[PDB]
Amino acid sequence: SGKLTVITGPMYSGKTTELLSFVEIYKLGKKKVAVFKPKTMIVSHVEAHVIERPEEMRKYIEEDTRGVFIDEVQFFNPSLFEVVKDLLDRGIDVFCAGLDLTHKQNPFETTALLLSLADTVIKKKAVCHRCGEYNATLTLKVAGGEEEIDVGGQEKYIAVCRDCYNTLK
Amino acid sequence: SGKLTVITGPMYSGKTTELLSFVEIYKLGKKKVAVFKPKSTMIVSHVEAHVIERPEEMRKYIEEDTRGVFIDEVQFFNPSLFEVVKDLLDRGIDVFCAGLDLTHKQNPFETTALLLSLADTVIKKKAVCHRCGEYNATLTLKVAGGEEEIDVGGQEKYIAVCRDCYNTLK
Amino acid sequence: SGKLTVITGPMYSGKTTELLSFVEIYKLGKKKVAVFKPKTMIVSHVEAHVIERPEEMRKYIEEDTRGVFIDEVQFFNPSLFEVVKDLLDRGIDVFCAGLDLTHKQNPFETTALLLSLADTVIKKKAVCHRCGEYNATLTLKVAGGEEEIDVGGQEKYIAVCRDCYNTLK
Amino acid sequence: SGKLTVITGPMYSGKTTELLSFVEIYKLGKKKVAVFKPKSTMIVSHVEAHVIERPEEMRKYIEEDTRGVFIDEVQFFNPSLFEVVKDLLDRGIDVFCAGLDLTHKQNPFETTALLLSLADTVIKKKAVCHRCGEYNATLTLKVAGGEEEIDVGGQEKYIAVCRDCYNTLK
Ligand SMILES: Nc1ncnc2c1ncn2[C@@H]1O[C@H](COP(=O)(O)OP(=O)(O)NP(=O)(O)O)[C@@H](O)[C@H]1O
Ligand SMILES: Nc1ncnc2c1ncn2[C@@H]1O[C@H](COP(=O)(O)OP(=O)(O)NP(=O)(O)O)[C@@H](O)[C@H]1O
Ligand SMILES: Nc1ncnc2c1ncn2[C@@H]1O[C@H](COP(=O)(O)OP(=O)(O)O)[C@@H](O)[C@H]1O
Ligand SMILES: Nc1ncnc2c1ncn2[C@@H]1O[C@H](COP(=O)(O)OP(=O)(O)O)[C@@H](O)[C@H]1O
Ligand SMILES: Cc1cn([C@H]2C[C@H](O)[C@@H](COP(=O)(O)O)O2)c(=O)[nH]c1=O
Ligand SMILES: Cc1cn([C@H]2C[C@H](O)[C@@H](COP(=O)(O)O)O2)c(=O)[nH]c1=O
Ligand SMILES: Cc1cn([C@H]2C[C@H](O)[C@@H](CO)O2)c(=O)[nH]c1=O
Ligand SMILES: Cc1cn([C@H]2C[C@H](O)[C@@H](CO)O2)c(=O)[nH]c1=O
Ligand SMILES: [Mg+2]
Ligand SMILES: [Mg+2]
Ligand SMILES: [Mg+2]
Ligand SMILES: [Mg+2]
Ligand SMILES: [Zn+2]
Ligand SMILES: [Zn+2]
Ligand SMILES: [Zn+2]
Ligand SMILES: [Zn+2]
Repeated sequence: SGKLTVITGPMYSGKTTELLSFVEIYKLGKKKVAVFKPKTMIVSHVEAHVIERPEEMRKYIEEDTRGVFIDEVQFFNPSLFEVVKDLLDRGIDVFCAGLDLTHKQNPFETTALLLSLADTVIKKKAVCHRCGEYNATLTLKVAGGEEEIDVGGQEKYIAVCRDCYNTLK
Repeated sequence: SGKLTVITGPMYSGKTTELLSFVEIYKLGKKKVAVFKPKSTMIVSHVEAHVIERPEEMRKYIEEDTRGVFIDEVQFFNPSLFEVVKDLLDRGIDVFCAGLDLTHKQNPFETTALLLSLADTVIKKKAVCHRCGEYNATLTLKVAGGEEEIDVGGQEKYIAVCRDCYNTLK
Repeated sequence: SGKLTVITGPMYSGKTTELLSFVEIYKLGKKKVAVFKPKTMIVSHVEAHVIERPEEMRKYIEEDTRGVFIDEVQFFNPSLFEVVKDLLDRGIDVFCAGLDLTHKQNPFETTALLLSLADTVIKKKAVCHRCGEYNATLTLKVAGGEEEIDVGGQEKYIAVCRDCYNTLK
Repeated sequence: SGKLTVITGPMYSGKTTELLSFVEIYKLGKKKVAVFKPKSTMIVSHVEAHVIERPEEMRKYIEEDTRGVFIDEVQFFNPSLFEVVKDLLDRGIDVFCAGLDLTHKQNPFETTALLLSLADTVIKKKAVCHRCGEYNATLTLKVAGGEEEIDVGGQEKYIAVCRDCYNTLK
């Protein structure tokens, strides 16, 4: 059967970098891959199919696809759980990267569902913006409104450890 | 801050055994622990626990010098457990939670899913597949009783299987 | 091919307990195992063949042996490296537990050689006898002479973290 | 105390890439680092380093506020590296070492073996097997040049293989 590996953690924790490392491993082994991002390059702080609904993946999966790679999974509809389950049942390995928690420390539900299904969970850490320790597990929003769905980078979000998050809040 | 470690996997994967290992570690270090299970008193694998109905009941048993909180069968607790645990971590208390990730129908257990999202560390445990004997079982399959997803029981009702064996047997 | 897993760390770090957990996994799967200790029970703080030389293992390995489990590997002749390599080549998984360092912080050479060969290395920690933190990586000798080969338990050896070791020395 | 992390595996397993990742982590935290390679200056994967012949030469480049020491290609350093590293750990400096565990003939590299024994954490990396394409290569096989076990080189001389493929090709 296919195995599901979920790579999660706060922003800047190396989730996309790890995901791309896995893509490279499959490519080096001459295994066909399909790479997806929500609505073209997967960029760290490769080319992907940009899709809206998880079900669109099926358009781009071939008989000999061995691995499916999905970035920013927190932005996908939770139906991604059942789509992934079906890929695993068909012998296709799946690798997902995404945020575990919003900047308000609420779960991203799609990520949470995938963590449930995962054969392996890799929790990544970032360097804390405040204290410089390699212990950041949260993201804090420093600009924009309070919205939990709000695309952005270092102008809007910083990685912090739990103590620094509580101090700053 | 406290760290949250979530130990998950199918039945018979050693989740409770691992949880009790960490209890032992804290006890050897003369660190105060609080141990909980959902509503008898014995946390026993295939230690004494406070048997509680609701996550909000944990506060009564958490003293000022509690260093670790240990919770088994977390799939059966109300999802309010998420904010309770977050508060403990903010106060510097380490939390260890053991529970099933998936029902026998491969639906997520909500509370476990939420705690996986808050976790600093996730330990996915495997079991031996009842069918092929490999150490690759990640799922539980229900072999007796009804189709119900909430149904307490052991070997008389559930086996651990790998994905391929689960699909084959279904 | 067989895979080699080495479980190492100071005394009281759970190495035998982990080794026995692996034995149980193979037994539950109805896979034949062969279990060895140096010169009858493997006891944590199962029955084993007590042997002197690593080459004696071959007397007790059968065509359908799937796993070989060796405790206290630090006490075996370094020829255990080549014996293990041959088992792996034959498709037999090998699990070794043993101390990485003496109480003088010198390497146990047999363990070191096996760490080199290992597919997976599990470093176990103990609770520090002095500070109570789960950070003990060393063993300190508190009775007996200075000998590095000296069988014993808690009457002779304690597990300590590096800072506590240096403080106590 | 400082902790020692040893990153090992066959060629092309990402050892240097992982080592440089940890360098980056310390640099982002504004922690002083010292980076070494055996005797040009660039540590480059398949950052600037001090190129040194002997482990005893590291002391010159370690300042009072050095937080991390990073060492690549440790298999080529004298086994005296063991006591040098032990001393750094005793002084509170974290050490990260990357190196091969085994020669192409499957003999242990002595210095790597000693550091594996001192390590707090061992990361075994794999490569893609040149023969079967699976992510299961743990060995290096020499495909050109002589039988020598000390022979600097890359893809023109060495491939990564799994155990079964190594045995088959031999
Ligand atoms: N606070 C930080 N900690 C660690 N690395 C950082 C930090 N800020 C920037 N970086 C850089 O970010 C890289 C990781 O980038 P990447 O793999 O894109 O992370 P990510 O987890 O995908 N982030 P995101 O997509 O925003 O949720 C690191 O290798 C660093 O170069
Ligand atoms: N300092 C300590 N830290 C952790 N556990 C300890 C300590 N002292 C005693 N124990 C107990 O020891 C058990 C681990 O025993 P075991 O699996 O035999 O360890 P080991 O690493 O094999 N020791 P050794 O064979 O002496 O090299 C733990 O589960 C505890 O019950
Ligand atoms: N299929 C199986 N795989 C592994 N262990 C099993 C299996 N069936 C029974 N066991 C026994 O169950 C123990 C694990 O029990 P436990 O820690 O209570 O697991 P969990 O809390 O995950 O159900 C094992 O050590 C073993 O003795
Ligand atoms: N057989 C292989 N397996 C994996 N990666 C390989 C292989 N051959 C070449 N590469 C490339 O080598 C990179 C790893 O290089 P590097 O970090 O310098 O490894 P090491 O220091 O272990 O030799 C991979 O990311 C990949 O780009
Ligand atoms: C798989 C599964 C288990 N259970 C119960 C059976 C056990 O009482 C408990 C799991 O025990 P365990 O994870 O310690 O082995 O959960 C359900 O109620 N529904 C399910 O779908
Ligand atoms: C496998 C092997 C590599 N080497 C050299 C080749 C490379 O120069 C270096 C390993 O590089 P790497 O581990 O960064 O890929 O070691 C030997 O000298 N002897 C050997 O047996
Ligand atoms: C932390 C956080 C990030 N994001 C976005 C910012 C980035 O575009 C992406 C993480 O790479 O997710 C949110 O939309 N909500 C959040 O709460
Ligand atoms: C730490 C240490 C333990 N031992 C012995 C004590 C125990 O009998 C065994 C570890 O379980 O190894 C030594 O012989 N030398 C040492 O340096
Ligand atoms: Mg990203
Ligand atoms: Mg249990
Ligand atoms: Mg032992
Ligand atoms: Mg390299
Ligand atoms: Zn911080
Ligand atoms: Zn099976
Ligand atoms: Zn200590
Ligand atoms: Zn191969």
